[PDB]
Amino acid sequence: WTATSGSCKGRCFELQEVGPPDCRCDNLCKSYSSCCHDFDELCLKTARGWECTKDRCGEVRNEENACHCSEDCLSRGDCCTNYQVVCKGESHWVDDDCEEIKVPECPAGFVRPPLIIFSVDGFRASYMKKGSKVMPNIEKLRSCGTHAPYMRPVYPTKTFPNLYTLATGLYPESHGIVGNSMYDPVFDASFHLRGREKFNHRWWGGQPLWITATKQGVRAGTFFWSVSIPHERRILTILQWLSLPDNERPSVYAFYSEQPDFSGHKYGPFGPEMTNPLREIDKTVGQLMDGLKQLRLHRCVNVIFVGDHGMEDVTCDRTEFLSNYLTNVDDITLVPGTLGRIRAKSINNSKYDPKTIIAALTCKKPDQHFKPYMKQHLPKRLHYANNRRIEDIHLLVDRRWHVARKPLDVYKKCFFQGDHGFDNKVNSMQTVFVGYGPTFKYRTKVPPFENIELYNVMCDLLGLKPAPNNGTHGSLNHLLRTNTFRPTMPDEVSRPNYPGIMYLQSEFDLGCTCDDKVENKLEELNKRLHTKGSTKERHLLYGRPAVLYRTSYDILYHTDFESGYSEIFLMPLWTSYTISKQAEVSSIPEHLTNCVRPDVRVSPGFSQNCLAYKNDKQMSYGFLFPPYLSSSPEAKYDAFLVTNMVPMYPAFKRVWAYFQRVLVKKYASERNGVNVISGPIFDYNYDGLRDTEDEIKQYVEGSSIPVPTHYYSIITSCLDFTQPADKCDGPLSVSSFILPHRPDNDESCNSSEDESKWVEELMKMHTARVRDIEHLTGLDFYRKTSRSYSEILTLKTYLHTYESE
Ligand SMILES: *[C@@H]1O[C@H](CO)[C@@H](O[C@@H]2O[C@H](CO)[C@@H](O[C@@H]3O[C@H](CO[C@H]4O[C@H](CO)[C@@H](O)[C@H](O[C@H]5O[C@H](CO)[C@@H](O)[C@H](O)[C@@H]5O[C@H]5O[C@H](CO)[C@@H](O)[C@H](O)[C@@H]5O)[C@@H]4O)[C@@H](O)[C@H](O[C@H]4O[C@H](CO)[C@@H](O)[C@H](O)[C@@H]4O[C@H]4O[C@H](CO)[C@@H](O)[C@H](O)[C@@H]4O)[C@@H]3O)[C@H](O)[C@H]2NC(C)=O)[C@H](O)[C@H]1NC(C)=O
Ligand SMILES: Cc1nnn(Cc2cc(C(F)(F)F)ccc2CCC(=O)N2CCC(Sc3ccc(C(=O)O)cc3F)CC2)n1
Ligand SMILES: [Ca+2]
Ligand SMILES: [Ca+2]
Ligand code: NA
Ligand code: NA
Ligand SMILES: [Zn+2]
Repeated sequence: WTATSGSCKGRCFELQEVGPPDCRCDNLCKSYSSCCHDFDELCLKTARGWECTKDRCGEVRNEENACHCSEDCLSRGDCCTNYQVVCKGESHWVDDDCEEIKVPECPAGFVRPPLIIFSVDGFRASYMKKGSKVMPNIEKLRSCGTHAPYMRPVYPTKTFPNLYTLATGLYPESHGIVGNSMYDPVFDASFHLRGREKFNHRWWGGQPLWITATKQGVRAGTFFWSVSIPHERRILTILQWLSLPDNERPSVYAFYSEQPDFSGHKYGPFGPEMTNPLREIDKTVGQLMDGLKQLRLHRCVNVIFVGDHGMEDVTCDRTEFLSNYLTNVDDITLVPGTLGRIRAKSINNSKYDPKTIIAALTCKKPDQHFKPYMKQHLPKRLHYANNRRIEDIHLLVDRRWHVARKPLDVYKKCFFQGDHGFDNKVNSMQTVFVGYGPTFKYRTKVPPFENIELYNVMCDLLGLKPAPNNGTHGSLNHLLRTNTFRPTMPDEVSRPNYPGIMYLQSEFDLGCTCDDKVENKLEELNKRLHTKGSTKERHLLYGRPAVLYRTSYDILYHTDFESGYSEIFLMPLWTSYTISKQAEVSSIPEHLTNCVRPDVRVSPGFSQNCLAYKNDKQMSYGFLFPPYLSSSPEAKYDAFLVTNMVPMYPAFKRVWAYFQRVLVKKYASERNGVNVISGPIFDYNYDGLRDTEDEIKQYVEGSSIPVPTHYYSIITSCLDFTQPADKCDGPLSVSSFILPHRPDNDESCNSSEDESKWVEELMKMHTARVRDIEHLTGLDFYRKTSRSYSEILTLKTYLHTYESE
């Protein structure tokens, strides 16, 4: 029910939403069918349009008009945005030269610079270059403000997940808006772009910026806008709220445009029809900036121009149909389109088998334009698993394609030429960021960054303490002139032990063998020194990583590598080594093929054993420091220590061996040395966070040796590649990966070929940020460098994407 016979007289666009059955006058009343009878008449005036003309200047106030050109309009806060231009000889904001805003220049009574978020739907990153001739206001904001060449959205690259990520700083898996369409099974219920289910608060987790603001006594504009409210009226509403008395005026506001997405879907991203929607958005920006300048707020407000995602060319004819792969196509439900999510059609079906569905979708057609995944096997960089609303089965769809269940779904639903939702590293999905105002920097380009980082920055902009989120606070401090948060390194929780030689060979019964009985004072002191850490400055270039949880571990030094060896997990948490440009690759000699050697620094009781590997018919082993990159035949014996061994499926060993034998050396050649930190990851509950011991679901048969879910490496060099990795005076360059530790290579359809035709492609897919690895390991890297901590935080969020320009 609604008693819609109350009135909006004096309540147009009211900020506190009033409860049923009392009728509403706020910017969402239309979307609830709850607006008072007179809302349109009073609050949605349109008479005489949106611009002052010469003839209207000085006019007698007529309250019927949509906006005013009368002499009392500035004081009333309701002039047309162009009033001062037409009626007082002023210039449009866009026509003014840009002048640095060194301090906020605000009217009396302003406690802080307001923040206005100008959000645009489907605003692809390259529009900034390609549409620049038709977007003069946007292009001024961009060149005079702070801007990134692009901003990375979250996956899926859809509207609802990305807007709510912008608002909360959280991955969709955490905030719960995991798609524009979703089914939740604990509610039992379905969320869609249509209908009322999307209004229940129970879908929406986390704490969005407007709630953060309100909880800490910073008043917020209502961010959402009903679709029928035109853009000119949204802008005039924001400008009116900005004229409220000090005690009633919000400090944070949002505008939202449905364009250019709406047109992009119809015409493709660069369709000739796209020029006008870009013109119109720029005009609206101009309205806002002119309106701010009238209110003397244009050198006071911080403005963010931000997109949710980009837009790709997609047409009906590029659709893959599941009914071409499965027999049982009516036993499933598919969430279709630029991603696929599959679940059973019924939970009273015991005859449902995810394994058979995956196998039927795997490498079945030679050009196949999607790949299936169990959600826990998706690239960890997507962070797209830890929610009951994300189906176990996922299809990652090739850019430019769709997936559907049956042909009937595509003709009983060609309409469209653009779409989005693909992998968030795809160039066409990238979107935009510009920050302009006193708190942002002046004429400053910043590197591309992820949208999950902006919540922290918006909180900094408003003097708010951010709710717990997935940004790395400090990583975007380089966007800001002032208001920077001062981050600090997390304290180390566990200090390492530094064991010496404590055990005789015969104390071990590990079932291991090595042909190493081969016998000098010169070289005897020297190797003692290597075991005590004399080469450590070379192999540990950025300090040892800090362990941020309570555990028992040892530092082990060697000629060619250093490691942090966990007595709980029976393997290194990390292994660090430097490979110069000049370093040589060698083979594992024949006599040392199955060599594994007890480590006399580490008790038999805290060691792995070879017998378990022998008995485990599925599980083999590999090494963290590669025997192939030993500095000398003598140092090579160190690589076969039981403390350098890790469990590896034979299928995975093909990937690992190629990485260690070929790719490390290539990277060292190309980057003028690299430092590598490699290690295991355990994420059996796929929450993106380090597992505790008691969460491990798989051990090497008959042992306490836990099986990693993944293996990482972080590969660091000098950004200035004329300087070698081990003598770099300036900023660093990093690429990292998190490889799934899988007993098959079904993910790689070309895996029957030589590793040179597929391994590197796989690794690229599983590119990661350092920060991802930190969450997964409880380690903190880059503790000892010459660089500022904010710069290091930026480095740790970097993702190497492998896309062209
Ligand atoms: C990205 O950033 C986010 C935010 O920082 C990180 O997510 C956090 O991770 C924490 C650890 O996983 C997690 O902490 C747990 O919180 C439990 C209480 O949570 C409620 O309250 C908070 C605060 O207001 C709220 O945010 C939560 O919101 C979630 O759940 C609602 C629905 O209830 C959703 O609407 C919402 O979207 C959100 O869902 C997401 O998180 C939940 C889990 O919280 C997932 O299941 C969802 O899939 C979804 O992703 C909650 O409303 C608290 O009970 C936990 O405490 C247990 O563990 C501790 C460990 O020390 C132990 O002391 C206790 O024994 C306790 O265990 C007891 O309960 C167990 C479970 O029933 C039981 O097994 C035991 O036997 C015991 O009885 C824990 O502290 C935190 O809530 C989330 N926050 C969010 C917002 O997601 C995320 O990790 C970051 N990601 C990366 C990759 O870094
Ligand atoms: C989605 C989403 N998540 N967060 N936002 C707000 C947002 C955040 C940001 C920022 F700063 F973060 F970048 C910028 C702009 C907005 C407004 C989005 C908007 O006016 N829109 C038009 C209505 C549609 S439909 C709809 C209506 C009501 C509700 C509700 O109250 O539950 C939910 C709904 F999905 C939604 C989009 N939108
Ligand atoms: Ca969108
Ligand atoms: Ca985990
Ligand atoms: Na084995
Ligand atoms: Na394969
Ligand atoms: Zn769209």
